[PDB]
Amino acid sequence: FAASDPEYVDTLFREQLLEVVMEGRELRKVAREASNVINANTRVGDVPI
Amino acid sequence: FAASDPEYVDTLFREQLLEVVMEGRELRKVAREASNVINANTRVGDVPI
Ligand SMILES: [Mg+2]
Ligand SMILES: [Mg+2]
Repeated sequence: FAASDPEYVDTLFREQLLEVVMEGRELRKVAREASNVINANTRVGDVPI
Repeated sequence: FAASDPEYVDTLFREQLLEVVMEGRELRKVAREASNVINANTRVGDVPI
């Protein structure tokens, strides 16, 4: 009509894109504190009971 | 196939045994506290009442 943003929104500037990317859902990670951790030397093995 | 651990599990290494053997259920030990204990001088004896 006059020059206005809604008309020229891709022609005379680009929309701002915020430089920070916003995180998704973050799961609770507890196994390493909540159990005994065996760093095994082999992929298969046994523990004596 | 091409050399993979699931075909040579007892051919090119042994499976790990964990050196820690792991306990069965332990029962609750209380009788020596929960009772008057007589260290007897004889196998058979009497307490007077
Ligand atoms: Mg086994
Ligand atoms: Mg008697």
